Amino acid sequence: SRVKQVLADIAKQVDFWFGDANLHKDRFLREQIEKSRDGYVDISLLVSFNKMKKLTTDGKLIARALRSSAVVELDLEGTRIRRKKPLGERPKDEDERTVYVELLPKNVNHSWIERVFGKCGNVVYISIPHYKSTGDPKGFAFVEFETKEQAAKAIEFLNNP
RNA sequence: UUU
Repeated sequence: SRVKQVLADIAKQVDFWFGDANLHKDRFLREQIEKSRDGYVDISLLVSFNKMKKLTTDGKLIARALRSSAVVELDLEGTRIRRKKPLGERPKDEDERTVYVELLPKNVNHSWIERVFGKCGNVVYISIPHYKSTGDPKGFAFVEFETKEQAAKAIEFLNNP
């Protein structure tokens, strides 16, 4: 079903925005959870994000998508989401798992990098840096992989065609 | 702002 997939895609993005890797990088969301201290950010906040906007504007639907989720739980009324497992120390191994890659224009987005790099391991985080002042792509990307073993399977593709 |  088309709904089946929309529901699967809300859950894959929210299981990301709260997922270890993204939480360690982006500060804004990390500011929201700490600046409440009870955990729990409103699903209101999530509807305001550009990647959520593309899927749904209804929050009750988001609550449905997160019933089955390893991370992120809801509490009494399907209005707020907390991590469900606490976030601690930022992993020092990060650098050994991340991979520098020089890309072809124009910015080629997350959808092209996930495609080519999924072939050698579960892609945890992608970073396409843009210059402050002018939102211009710096020509590169940073692809984090879970397992330093998957990381090498990509620097192997650095030598292959 | 994959806030």
